[PDB]
Amino acid sequence: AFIAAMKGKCLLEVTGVADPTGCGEGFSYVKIPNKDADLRRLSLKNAKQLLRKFGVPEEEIKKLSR
DNA sequence: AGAAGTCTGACATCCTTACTCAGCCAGCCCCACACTAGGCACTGGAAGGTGAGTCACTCTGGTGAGGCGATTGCGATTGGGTGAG
Repeated sequence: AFIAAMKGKCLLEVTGVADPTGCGEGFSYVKIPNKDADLRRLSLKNAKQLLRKFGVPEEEIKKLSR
């Protein structure tokens, strides 16, 4: 698994059971493959006011991307 | 004492009624178009509302690719049997 990952054949799940620590420290070398109706009726403006009400940050409110 | 501006007083004409019978107009009555100006109606234009179509986004379905994974095939190793010394 590790030598195949070094050639770029495949990837390795770095968290797994092959982990020699048994905790989150250390890697595991085993192969993984490399491979609304009423919401549309919010009619942008009221959805903007709803995002203001929930506490969504002003950047997302500002974008104005319906 | 001489002129002046009225002033009662003593006449002088053409109103009346009036025929009459002329020939021609002026002044009213009773309307004829006739006519002007604006009320009513019609037409046109503008505005507003509704309906339809299009655009964008999201969801669902279909197709493709992968995917891992089992199954099959091949190769290698081990064991057993037979033959030879």
